Amino acid sequence: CLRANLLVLLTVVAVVAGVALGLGVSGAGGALALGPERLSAFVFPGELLLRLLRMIILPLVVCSLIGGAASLDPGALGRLGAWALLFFLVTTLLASALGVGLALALQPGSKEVLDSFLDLARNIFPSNLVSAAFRSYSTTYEERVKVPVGQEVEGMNILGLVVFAIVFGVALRKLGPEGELLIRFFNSFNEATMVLVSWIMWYAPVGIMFLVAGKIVEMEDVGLLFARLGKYILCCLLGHAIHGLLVLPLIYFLFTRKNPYRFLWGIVTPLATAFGTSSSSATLPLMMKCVEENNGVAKHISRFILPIGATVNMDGAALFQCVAAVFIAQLSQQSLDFVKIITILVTATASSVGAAGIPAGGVLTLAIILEAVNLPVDHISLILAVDWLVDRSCTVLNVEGDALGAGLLQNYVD
Ligand SMILES: NC(=O)CC[C@H](N)C(=O)O
Ligand code: NA
Ligand code: NA
Ligand code: NA
Repeated sequence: CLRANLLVLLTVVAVVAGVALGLGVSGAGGALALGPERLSAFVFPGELLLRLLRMIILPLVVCSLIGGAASLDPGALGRLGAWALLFFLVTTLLASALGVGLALALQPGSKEVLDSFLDLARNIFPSNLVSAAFRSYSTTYEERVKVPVGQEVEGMNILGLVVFAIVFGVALRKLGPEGELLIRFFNSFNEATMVLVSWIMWYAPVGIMFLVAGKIVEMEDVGLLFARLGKYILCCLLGHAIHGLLVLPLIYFLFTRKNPYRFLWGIVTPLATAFGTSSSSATLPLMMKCVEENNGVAKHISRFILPIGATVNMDGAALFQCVAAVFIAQLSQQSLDFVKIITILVTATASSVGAAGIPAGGVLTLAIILEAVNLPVDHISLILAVDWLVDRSCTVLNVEGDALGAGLLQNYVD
């Protein structure tokens, strides 16, 4: 059909065929018939796609952000970043409010908060760049009265690398003629990483198919999960659909006076990749590639906004956290007042920034949100029963706001 629409069709067909294949395998026995020896082989292609996507996050993010920050005047870059941060904050607040409202209407029913925010601040300013390339600071507790002791756990410190890349790009821009060589070096490295991303996009349909097939094979008795948490799943999915098809497109159309669904058509493939992988960081390379090629977004604007948006802007995470918090409060028959709603919204918005963009990443912040609202923590056990689905529906939105943000900021630049 094309070289950019054929990929979209192949990815959609891959998602549909993965769902069909997973249902067929589950009907034929699923995990019991296959066993771990065959389940590992069955789900391996999706793991391979995830590994390929994760391998290119660090060079792509670092080089793209250094080039983007070094390609703009410090005042212009500061204004663009302030506007992007305001847009991200407003969209996250809207997502949280929508989630709380839908949870209140449809009625579906550890680490300290300060330590979590201190860990976020520590991750913003990493103590080592090489270590931050594969580790993140995390605080555990010891019984010396609990005392917080921090150490580096596995997991790429994307936020610290983003901050360092931005400040290094600003420094390169301030250098002048002396930094032009490094700007060229990082631009060339990012171009090569884009070539690798374009190659990986062709394997992406197979990986997505096997990812969704294995995901719906592993968690068997899906009908029982629906019979248990239908209202909660409906609240989460309806909130994500409203935010990604009604609220964010309305904002895009109001600010740019352009069709937002044509914008979403060009990023359908990274959206399906996000759904398959349930991680914004891994689908970020495909997001940048599709935004730059399929959409008329500027190279520097995309390379600057999309990594920051992937790290920080998470509408789906905030929406899921708010819906889960209200659902757990309803399960405990805990009445929620106006102040309770406000603190729920604020905590969800703050935690969405600190999310690491990895599968099952909202559950970690859910506990801190419930602690802030003094809601019980045991009921999170129910969420993990269906989180594997809900998180996926989050990731789509978590990237969908970023791209629509960039395309919005493009109109601001033009
Ligand atoms: N529930 C969530 O949104 C957690 C983060 C999600 N896995 C992402 O990468 O966007
Ligand atoms: Na947002
Ligand atoms: Na994001
Ligand atoms: Na985040």
